[PDB]
Amino acid sequence: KKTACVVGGTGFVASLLVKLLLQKGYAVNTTVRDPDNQKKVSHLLELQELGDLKIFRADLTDELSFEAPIAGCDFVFHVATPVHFIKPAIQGVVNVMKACTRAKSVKRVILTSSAAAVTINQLDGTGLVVDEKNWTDIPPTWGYPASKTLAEKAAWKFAEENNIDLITVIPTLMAGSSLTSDVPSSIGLAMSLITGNEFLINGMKGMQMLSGSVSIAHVEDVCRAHIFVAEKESASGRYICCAANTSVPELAKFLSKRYPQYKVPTDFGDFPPKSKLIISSEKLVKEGFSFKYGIEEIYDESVEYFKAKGLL
Ligand SMILES: [Cl-]
Repeated sequence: KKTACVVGGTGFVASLLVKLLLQKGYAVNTTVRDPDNQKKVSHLLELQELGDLKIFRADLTDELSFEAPIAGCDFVFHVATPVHFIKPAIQGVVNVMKACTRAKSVKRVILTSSAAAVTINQLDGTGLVVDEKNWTDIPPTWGYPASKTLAEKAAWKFAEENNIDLITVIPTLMAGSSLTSDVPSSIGLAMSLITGNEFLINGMKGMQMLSGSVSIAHVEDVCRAHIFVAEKESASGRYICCAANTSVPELAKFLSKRYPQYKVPTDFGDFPPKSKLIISSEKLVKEGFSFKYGIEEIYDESVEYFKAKGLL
């Protein structure tokens, strides 16, 4: 039986990964900052039924915290840029990876890092000063998916210097459903054209602009891609993971028609109807990975998830 460590198992990407590794027959160790917070870890507890799951207290600042959950594991998965519901992240990454240098069992470290995820978190912010023209004439920084965060740049140099086999996976706007109690922000952004939430619609516009694109994947495709590049020995480097590319206005038309039951706005004025960028997942697809979910499917599950959360 093989063992994998997933850091920060209460996250959106990380909890689903734990689940999928359990179903694939891995034993899984996961770390949470405080396991006694029973509301926070409830979904992890539920995963114990699926198999050999062990939950360790560990802290990203610490770096002696990681020796125990990582002991005996073949793979260590860490999400650097988790989705909400910089110097900390850089430091977490080096710290997990330092621990990994001492654990001779570790075959590969798999890091989740997206400059887009940082922008997505910031786009759904607080204290935004809104006026009469602000709300149309659209703080968040640039989130081009192909850009390397400093966290990521750190990992590659550390890996280069310490003979660690590192792979990075680069997701963009993730939707579908979550195992977490709170709704991840990414799903809110994605589902804004359906809820009609103008604030998060403005978010999606901001993303087209600051990310150069409106690209999307089901979180479950993103998690399977992590397991795939872990297991496939000749895999290397970085892997962008997204299923579909679009623009907000092109997307809104698509969803208008697929979901006539909902008041989907289609008139965007002179807002750019083509994005500057198309984000390609061809490298991942050529390694042998197939996406199980297309845009139709990403939205159905998200809709059903939003219903059950009483948001539709
Ligand atoms: Cl996440």
